[PDB]
Amino acid sequence: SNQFINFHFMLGGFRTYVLERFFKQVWYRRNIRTFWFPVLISYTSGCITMRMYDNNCYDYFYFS
Amino acid sequence: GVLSEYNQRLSKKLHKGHLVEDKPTFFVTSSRPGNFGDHIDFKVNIDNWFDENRVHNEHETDIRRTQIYTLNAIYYGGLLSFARLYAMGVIGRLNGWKRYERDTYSEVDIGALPPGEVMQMVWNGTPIFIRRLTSNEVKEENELPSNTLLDKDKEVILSDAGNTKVIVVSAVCTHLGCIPIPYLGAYKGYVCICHGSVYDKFARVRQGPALLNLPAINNSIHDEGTLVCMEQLKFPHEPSQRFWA
Amino acid sequence: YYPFLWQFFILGTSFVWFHVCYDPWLAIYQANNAHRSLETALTKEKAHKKKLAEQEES
Amino acid sequence: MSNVSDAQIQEWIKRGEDPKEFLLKECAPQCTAWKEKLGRCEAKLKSLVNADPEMSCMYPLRDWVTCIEACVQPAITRNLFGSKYM
Amino acid sequence: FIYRDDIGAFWGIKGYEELVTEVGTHKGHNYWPQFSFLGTYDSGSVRRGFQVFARNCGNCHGMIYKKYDYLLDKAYRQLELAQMVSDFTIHPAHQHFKQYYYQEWDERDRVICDHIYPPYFSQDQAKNANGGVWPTDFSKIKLRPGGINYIYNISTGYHFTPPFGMDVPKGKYFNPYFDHMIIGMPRQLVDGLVDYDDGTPASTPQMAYDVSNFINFMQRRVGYKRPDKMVRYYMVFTGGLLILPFKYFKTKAYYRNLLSLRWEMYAVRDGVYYNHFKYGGYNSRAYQFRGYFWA
Amino acid sequence: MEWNKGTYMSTSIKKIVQYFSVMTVSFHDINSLFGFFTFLTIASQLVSGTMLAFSLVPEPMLIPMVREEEDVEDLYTDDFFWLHERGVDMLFIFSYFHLFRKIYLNNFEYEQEAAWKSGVFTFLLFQVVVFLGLVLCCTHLSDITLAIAANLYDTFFAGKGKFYWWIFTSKELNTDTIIRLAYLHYVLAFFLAYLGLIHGVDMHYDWKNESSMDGLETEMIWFDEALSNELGAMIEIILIVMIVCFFMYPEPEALSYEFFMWGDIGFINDVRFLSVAPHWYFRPFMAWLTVCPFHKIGLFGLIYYFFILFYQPVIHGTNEQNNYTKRNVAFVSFFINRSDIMTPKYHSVEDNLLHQITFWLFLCSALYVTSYLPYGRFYNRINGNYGTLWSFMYIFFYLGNSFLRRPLITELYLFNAFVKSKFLKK
Ligand SMILES: CCCCCCCCCCCCCCCCCC(=O)OC[C@H](COP(=O)([O-])OCC(O)COP(=O)([O-])OC[C@@H](COC(=O)CCCCCCCCCCCCCCCCC)OC(=O)CCCCCCCCCCCCCCCCC)OC(=O)CCCCCCCCCCCCCCCCC
Ligand SMILES: CCCCCCCCCCCCCCCCCC(=O)OC[C@H](COP(=O)([O-])OCC(O)COP(=O)([O-])OC[C@@H](COC(=O)CCCCCCCCCCCCCCCCC)OC(=O)CCCCCCCCCCCCCCCCC)OC(=O)CCCCCCCCCCCCCCCCC
Ligand SMILES: CCCCCCCCCCCCCCCCCC(=O)OC[C@H](COP(=O)([O-])OCC(O)COP(=O)([O-])OC[C@@H](COC(=O)CCCCCCCCCCCCCCCCC)OC(=O)CCCCCCCCCCCCCCCCC)OC(=O)CCCCCCCCCCCCCCCCC
Ligand SMILES: CCCCCCCCCCCCCCCCCC(=O)OC[C@H](COP(=O)([O-])OCC[N+](C)(C)C)OC(=O)CCCCCCCCCCCCCCCCC
Ligand SMILES: CCCCCCCCCCCCCCCCCC(=O)OC[C@H](COP(=O)([O-])OCC[N+](C)(C)C)OC(=O)CCCCCCCCCCCCCCCCC
Ligand SMILES: COC1=C(OC)C(=O)C(C/C=C(\C)CC/C=C(\C)CC/C=C(/C)CC/C=C(\C)CC/C=C(/C)CC/C=C(\C)CC/C=C(\C)CCC=C(C)C)=C(C)C1=O
Ligand code: HEC
Ligand code: HEM
Ligand code: HEM
Ligand code: FES
Repeated sequence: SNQFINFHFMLGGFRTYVLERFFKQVWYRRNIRTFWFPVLISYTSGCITMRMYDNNCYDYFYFS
Repeated sequence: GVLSEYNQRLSKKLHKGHLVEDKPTFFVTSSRPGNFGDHIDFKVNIDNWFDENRVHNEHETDIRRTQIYTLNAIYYGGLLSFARLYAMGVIGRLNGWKRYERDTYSEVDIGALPPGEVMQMVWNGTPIFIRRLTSNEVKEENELPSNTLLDKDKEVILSDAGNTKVIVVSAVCTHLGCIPIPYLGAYKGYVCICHGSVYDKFARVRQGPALLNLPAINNSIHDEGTLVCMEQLKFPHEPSQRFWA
Repeated sequence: YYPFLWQFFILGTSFVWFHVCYDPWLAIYQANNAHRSLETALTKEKAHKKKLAEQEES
Repeated sequence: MSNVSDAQIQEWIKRGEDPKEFLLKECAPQCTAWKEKLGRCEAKLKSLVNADPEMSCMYPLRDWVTCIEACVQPAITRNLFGSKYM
Repeated sequence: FIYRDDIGAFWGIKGYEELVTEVGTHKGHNYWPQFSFLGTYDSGSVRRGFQVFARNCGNCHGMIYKKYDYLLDKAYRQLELAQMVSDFTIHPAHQHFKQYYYQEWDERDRVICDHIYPPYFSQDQAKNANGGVWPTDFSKIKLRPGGINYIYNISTGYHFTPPFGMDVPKGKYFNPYFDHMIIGMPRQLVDGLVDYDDGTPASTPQMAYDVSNFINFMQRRVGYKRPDKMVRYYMVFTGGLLILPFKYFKTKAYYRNLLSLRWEMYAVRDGVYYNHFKYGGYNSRAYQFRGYFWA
Repeated sequence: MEWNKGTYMSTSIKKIVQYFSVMTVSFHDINSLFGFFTFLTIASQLVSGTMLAFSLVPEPMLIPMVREEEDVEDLYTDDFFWLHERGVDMLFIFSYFHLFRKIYLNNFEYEQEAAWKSGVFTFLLFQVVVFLGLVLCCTHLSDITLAIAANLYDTFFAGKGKFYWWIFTSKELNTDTIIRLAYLHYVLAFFLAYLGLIHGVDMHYDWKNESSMDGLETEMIWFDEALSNELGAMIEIILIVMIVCFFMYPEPEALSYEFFMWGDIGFINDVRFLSVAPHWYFRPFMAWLTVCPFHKIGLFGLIYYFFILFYQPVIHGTNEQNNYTKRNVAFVSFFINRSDIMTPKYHSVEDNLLHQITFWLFLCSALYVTSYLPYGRFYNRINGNYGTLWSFMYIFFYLGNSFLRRPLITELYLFNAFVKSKFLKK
């Protein structure tokens, strides 16, 4: 009852509270910095393999 | 307003978006037990939120307590609204829904029926008695003892057309549903023979084990008895709207 | 200070939630589809029937 | 005053006539790559003497008709009564 | 992860590669009032669709799962629908399950409560009458390539000619929207076939549009209930957006307030020894470790 | 039964009420709340399925007509059916996110055993119920699912003596099979609630939102402080799911996977085998069967996946020997000149990078496996998607092999650095 209802909210601006803290320090520093490389490799490899599979399917369906 | 508060909070000195102490801070309770001694050099606290996180309203703290209670009430009210929608769904599933009332309108011509005759008709797949009462018959029925009558709530509906009142009633015995005798010499009314239930010419319960009069049939007479509209009594059923738009 | 009165207050807040989230969407939805109602089709059919009936042969 | 005055023009649909027959020819030119591919496929299949039963000039024709109809159908549907006129 | 767009499979859903399925949804956008944002069925459209279905295409097809009385608020009124449907007859052989309720022993005029049966008693009779191919039941027909458009496309796609290498047997007709592009249904929609009660011009595209609207209306998920449920979804989403801030106040700000704690550690150097730490502690799972571990 | 020592908690009403009124929960994030979402979805599934049971007549020839007619004449029935289907979807989503989160935190320790296995068993049962539910639809999808399940059941018996008859009578959906499977579905669905309660009681012994050991001792009181946050996080995830479904699925669509559910058993005899596809949650297993054309090997793969998922704490745990267990190593023995290797100790989660790389490779392999149908019509005549095979094999290797989890390289490198630093500084 003697404390802020929403303490330490938007201290500074959007840049410091959101762009710099919630995105660079919370989303990247904690989450994306850990999985960007494996997820990117898996995603690219899956895309390439699916494209090769679809190209084989095209060759099967389409001649000439 | 909101803009003023945002401007005030914009010029805040903090470390990488966090309001934390820039120097070590040590706090010692002056009234601690005598055996505690001095504070150790370990820096337990990095933030001074115990003091910074303060709206200095030690006077009128109950107002902030009420405000917190109000916010909790709003949150709980939203959650309870969703739960109420779910409960409506469940109970409406259990309690059926009559989307529309099926047609039951019908017409039967009673003018051909000679006065003082009872005829059975098939309406809604059920027998129904149609009768014509003369003035002498009605007068004889009136003035009779009320002791025999066993239905204070029930009444009698008499039509006015064709120069003679026409009555339409359900031809089902209230006791168990058997068809009663159509005419009796002593009283040209109804008297069930399966168990001896006795009714009068108005279908009232006179000196009979059956405790209810013959159910009445909703009807309206037009064309001077040629067009007897007969539609089952309509009862409310909600919700009635099936499409919002 | 009266817990059941506060429960009535919570019920009122839930009612306000429901009405706030209900009335605007329903109003706009039924305003958008005013011309798609059955009444418009019935009126069009009635007009066409009248026009066909007035102009015809024996 | 709008919709209370006479209509200046009547379409094929407003006259109870089917406009897709002409609209197919109207929309044919833009789907020309697929038509040429279908023609080449048909020519090759005709040339072959021992052709596998699986081979068929059907998928190229499927693509061609898909491209034609993607333009043909919406134009006609937009002119029909019962739908918000474009 | 990436699906080629010329294989004939939409978004990677293999199969249906001998059909034209992307027309009207993925390639081209046929407008249906039902599926538009805050849209709804056009009552006149469904009314005319039922008119055309009854006057034609009800002689081969049917909706065994559905019944006429679905059209009691947005397409017809009870008396009008009863009069319209009293032009057809149902023998007791039509009934899927008599259950002693249907006591008729001869043909009788249909009522709005009757299921929409075809003129044939069974599927084999219809199959025999139509050259050995059964007119599909339109109940649950929503599950076709293109959805609502499937009825519209097939009814109209009789214009193209078969390519080389494809043979259409006698009694069969070429229609690219059907499986393998061969369909046993002769073209049914012809300009002026049906005289609408509202005077709307009767061109085959209009009749196909009305039929599609009606058939879709008779469905259950993508049918007459979808628009209201979409509006309900919008209302619930608005409520969630409005309640998010109060959730934040209740949970995250409250937790941050509870963590505004001041800690202090002192140097206790009295004679007392920390014997409680040396001899103490209770483990709720000790029974799983006793006699099994670290012995 | 002297071997059974006892139960961790006595699930009596008095003690359950006391435990849940005195429960404390440490501060957490949304990632550590998938279990509550799973439990709430289970509760809603129970309610909606109970509502549906009063409408579904277990005769196969009436289920389609009954469903179609009771959606109109009765209000909220189709709403409950939609709620049931979407609850199954969200239950699978939450359960798999919970599984991935618990794999990420390396919860294969001994102290997690009771927490882990009790959960997996629930998950396993949660699978069976779902299968039974599919059968109740009485579509061609249900027909294919029942046929596949019956063939798998008959695999163990080498196709001898119709041992499947007591459930899969004739391997077809008929009155007897539908009745039995519907009743079993109801009973096991209600049993899932008790299994979930037992798992929730067990897991609280050592509950952590993150691997790092925060020193906080104060905790939230569960009833409202934690429950309100759990409900709010459920609301947020539901909003996100609604947005994603609204934009990813246009109102009318072409070539959906529900198109195989058109055919109703009995009404339609011919089955369009060209487009056979189950719901996305059973998509990975059908894809595995198509990729592995061998029946016995496919069944073994399914069983191995589920059971190795069950026995994670034993293969990868401390094993009560305090990391003095000795592994079996194929090639590292030559490099170290030792037949066996002591299990490495330093396998933290947030710090090390090998663990994160391997875990995210496994998660992406799982997603790719569920990404599409191999379309077995010519998936083998055409050299199949190599990505699917790679993802399946990496799933098999990650679950079971301890060189991708608790690797020795980190321990050896850390010890090398320790030795060098100590030598330099003595
Ligand atoms: C991928 C997608 C893209 C990305 C997505 C990203 C998603 C992000 C999600 C983010 C979620 C978290 C958000 C967190 C926000 C934090 C804000 C903050 O800092 O607050 C701290 C702040 C106090 O913090 P503090 O640090 O203690 O204060 C320090 C101060 O120095 C000293 O403080 P103090 O002591 O002075 O203050 C104590 C406090 C304590 O007071 C209370 O607790 C009392 C709260 C009373 C609430 C009453 C609710 C009534 C609702 C119905 C209203 C009628 C609706 C009619 C609709 C039809 C209109 C035609 O009282 C106040 O501050 C009074 C201010 C409020 C004035 C009265 C109005 C209240 C309601 C306003 C909202 C409703 C507007 C309706 C529409 C109006 C027309 C546009 O908290 C509040 O005061 C909260 C007040 C309640 C706000 C609710 C907002 C709801 C908005 C809903 C409507 C939306 C617009 C319209 C939509 C229409 C179409 C549907
Ligand atoms: C019928 C119902 C009757 C009941 C009352 C209904 C009205 C109640 C209004 C309540 C306040 C609503 C807005 C504030 C919510 C928070 C409340 C709160 O915590 O206050 C306590 C407290 C303030 O203490 P207080 O002075 O005791 O409280 C005063 C009241 O709150 C009052 O404060 P105020 O009077 O100064 O509020 C001014 C505000 C509200 O005044 C109104 O109520 C009027 C609203 C009219 C809307 C009309 C819409 C169109 C419909 C009508 C069209 C027909 C008429 C056209 C007329 C034309 C005439 C030419 O007017 C504005 O619209 C100006 C706001 C500044 C422009 C921002 C533009 C949008 C930026 C959004 C950015 C989002 C980024 C997210 C993602 C970030 C990361 C990528 O708040 C704080 O201390 C918070 C400070 C830290 C957070 C700052 C965040 C700033 C940036 C985000 C702003 C988000 C809200 C934007 C609202 C935009 C309009 C809807
Ligand atoms: C043929 C006819 C047959 C008869 C039919 C009628 C049957 C009648 C059953 C009556 C049952 C009486 C239960 C007594 C306790 C109730 C709570 C209480 O103390 O109230 C004071 C409380 C005083 O207000 P307050 O100061 O704000 O305190 C609020 C807190 O609840 C205050 O709580 P707190 O924060 O102080 O602490 C809560 C909790 C600390 O938290 C916990 O530990 C929670 C419990 C943990 C374990 C269980 C987990 C699951 C949670 C409970 C289940 C919830 C969902 C139930 C769904 C049911 C099916 C739909 O600590 C406790 O109180 C411990 C005991 C909890 C109750 C269990 C023991 C006593 C009752 C049962 C004894 C017998 C054993 C059971 C089996 C008996 C079989 C015969 O009263 C209320 O607030 C009542 C509000 C009611 C209105 C809002 C909700 C309305 C519903 C909206 C949806 C739409 C439908 C609308 C209604 C339609 C007409 C019904
Ligand atoms: C996490 C929950 C959902 C996400 C958002 C967060 C919601 C909770 C926050 C507080 C919101 C409080 C206000 C809500 C008001 C909503 C009013 C409304 O739309 O209903 C009016 C209507 C009122 O109807 P009516 O009485 O006007 O008329 C009914 C008759 N017809 C249909 C012809 C119009 O509510 C109902 O009648 C619906 C009852 C449904 C019962 C069974 C449940 C079905 C599912 C409903 C929710 C679907 C959305 C997704 C749900 C996901 C989670 C399960
Ligand atoms: C088992 C513990 C409780 C479980 C809760 C879940 C729901 C259980 C529903 C089944 C049990 C109901 C027992 C009471 C019987 C009366 C029901 C009723 O409302 O009457 C319908 C009846 C029948 O409704 P009707 O007449 O509109 O429908 C029947 C007729 N047709 C189909 C033609 C439309 O309506 C009434 O006459 C009720 C009028 C009074 C309304 C106030 C009732 C208060 C008492 C009951 C409150 C129940 C709240 C439950 C909340 C649960 C939240 C999860
Ligand atoms: C291997 O084969 C096997 C199977 O199949 C494979 C099995 O399924 C099984 C297990 C399955 C079974 C034996 C079948 C069991 C089926 C089940 C549980 C499905 C039903 C599940 C449910 C949750 C049903 C819930 C039902 C309801 C809520 C209906 C509510 C109705 C009512 C009337 C409630 C109100 C009334 C009461 C509580 C009664 C109290 C008394 C009164 C009201 C008195 C009224 C009268 C007066 C005068 C006052 C086994 C063992 C098996 O071996
Ligand atoms: C009898 C002469 C019919 C009339 C009148 C209508 N249709 Fe029909 N249809 C008929 C047959 C014999 C078949 C089977 C064709 C085959 O090769 O199997 C069909 C099929 C359809 C289909 C496809 C069903 C499917 O499962 O793919 C559709 C969409 C269809 N018919 C629609 C339709 C419409 C819109 C009609 C006018 C409203 C119509 N049919 C009339 C026989 C007959
Ligand atoms: C966690 C609990 C449950 C799960 C996971 C579950 C799972 C399922 C699934 C996957 C389906 C098929 C959905 C589809 O194919 O789209 C289904 C259908 C069904 N379930 Fe359950 N179920 C649960 C609980 C229950 C309960 C408790 C009941 C009854 C008391 C029930 C009754 C039904 C019925 C009747 C159907 C078929 C409805 C219809 O076909 O119209 N379910 N269930
Ligand atoms: C329907 C299935 C399941 C239900 C209902 C369920 C329920 C829960 C709940 C409510 C929690 C507490 C909240 C949380 O930790 O997020 C929890 C935690 C936990 N679950 Fe489950 N769970 C299920 C499946 C699983 C699975 C598949 C696993 C592992 C394979 C598992 C292992 C665990 C563990 C180890 C914990 C404790 C985590 C910790 O100690 O930090 N559960 N479960
Ligand atoms: S049956 Fe009429 S009185 Fe017994």
